[PDB]
Amino acid sequence: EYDYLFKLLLIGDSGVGKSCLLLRFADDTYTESYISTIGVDFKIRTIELDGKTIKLQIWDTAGQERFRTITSSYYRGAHGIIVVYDVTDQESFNNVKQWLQEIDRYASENVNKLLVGNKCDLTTKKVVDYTTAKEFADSLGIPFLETSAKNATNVEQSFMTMAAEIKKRM
Amino acid sequence: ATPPLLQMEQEQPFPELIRTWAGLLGQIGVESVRTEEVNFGQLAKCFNDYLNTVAEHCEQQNIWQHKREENHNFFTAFKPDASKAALHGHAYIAHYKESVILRHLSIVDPKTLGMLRFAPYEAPSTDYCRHFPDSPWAKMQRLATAGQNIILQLRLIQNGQMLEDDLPVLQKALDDFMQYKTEVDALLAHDTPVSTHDSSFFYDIDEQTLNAMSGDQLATICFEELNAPHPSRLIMRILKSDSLWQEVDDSLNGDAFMGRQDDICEKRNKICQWRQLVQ
Ligand SMILES: Nc1nc2c(ncn2[C@@H]2O[C@H](COP(=O)(O)OP(=O)(O)O)[C@@H](O)[C@H]2O)c(=O)[nH]1
Ligand SMILES: [Mg+2]
Repeated sequence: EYDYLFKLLLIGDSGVGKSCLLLRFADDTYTESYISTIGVDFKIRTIELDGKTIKLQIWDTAGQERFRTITSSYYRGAHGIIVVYDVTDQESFNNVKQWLQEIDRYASENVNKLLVGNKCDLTTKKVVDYTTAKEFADSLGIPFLETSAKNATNVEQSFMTMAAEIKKRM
Repeated sequence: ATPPLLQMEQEQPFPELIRTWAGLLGQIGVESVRTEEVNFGQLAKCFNDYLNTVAEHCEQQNIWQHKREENHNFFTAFKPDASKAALHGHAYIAHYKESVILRHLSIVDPKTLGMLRFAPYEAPSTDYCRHFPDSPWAKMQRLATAGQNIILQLRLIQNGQMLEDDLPVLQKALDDFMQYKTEVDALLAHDTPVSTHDSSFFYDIDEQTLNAMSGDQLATICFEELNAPHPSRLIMRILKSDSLWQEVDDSLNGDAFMGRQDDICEKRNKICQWRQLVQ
């Protein structure tokens, strides 16, 4: 059925846009439904890449601590993890430190990571400058993108970047 | 080995249902399960009823140790700035009763199988459980989360499309529920009769405190009060107020509550039909 199978993880604070990002990738829709994800949810998307057919098993996680033990199972065995923050939410940016630690703790040592600043359409409410995020990401050898789930900006590129990077790790 | 069939009982409560299922899955030789006849919407109502019974029991016995003379829950220590604006459709109200917060942060939406967001208390809640990991609150939330996970694992298994799959995670979710129920039922057993107040969802809010609220805070209160079967003194106080109603109206006519799922159009209608009633 496929040449490859990449388990992907979406992690990051509650309400920063993880479920929205995953909905823009899988179905190209956007909705404002105030519904919090419980534990985990997943989607499946087969993509063709450099001639090879790749299955993406993408896991949407919950960001709140009571669900931490439930999501942690999925860090091991993950080929790539996307750490998401909200560009209008300094706290959720600060917490990326704490998320990178959960990746250490539970994920393999070779996982591909991606930093992603969401809600970048809120331009007058942005409190996390691109440079401060970029510099942090660069210090780690970690790619970084500013996405908008709402206006479909870089959402495709984030998952396709990450699939490309994992494929390159062969 | 024959995989057992999870079935939902004639009117049996969530705990009995789980006890039943854990028994069927603990039987010898079983290595899969049939979740085909499980109605996830009914499973959610079933868990929500139980949560409601627990949250009600916590309030009656005042497991929160709330002093009569405070108008605030015990989360206040873990939250400023205390923005008065809406956060994913709710505004922080310091006057929320603990059992309402508990219900909010743990009720499974029968339609979507997620939680209807209650963002202003997610961080104070988490912060509380960190300083007080053995607190009654932490135990209730833990039983709550445990019940959610049972439904989660079943919905996962009920799907199909994956590697394999596979069960021990379900088995554990069931046993973790039982355990946490033991501790919850034990807390509850210790028994000062029940103390009542003069609105359903919030501790008493005085006129001066209430005239300091933003429109978003006020609308949050109104939307909450409509969950009650009878008009409240609090919501009447707000709608009766001309000045307060102004703030309520231009928040209702905002965008901060667009995404709400608690029948937001219909509630907005009730609120308007109630202002007219009252002026
Ligand atoms: N302006 C803007 N708001 C967003 C964006 N993505 C998500 N949101 C908002 O934040 C909420 C979605 O976050 P969500 O993914 O559902 O929560 P999570 O699963 O816990 O990350 C929505 O209800 C939106 O109001 C975005 O790209 N732009
Ligand atoms: Mg989520």
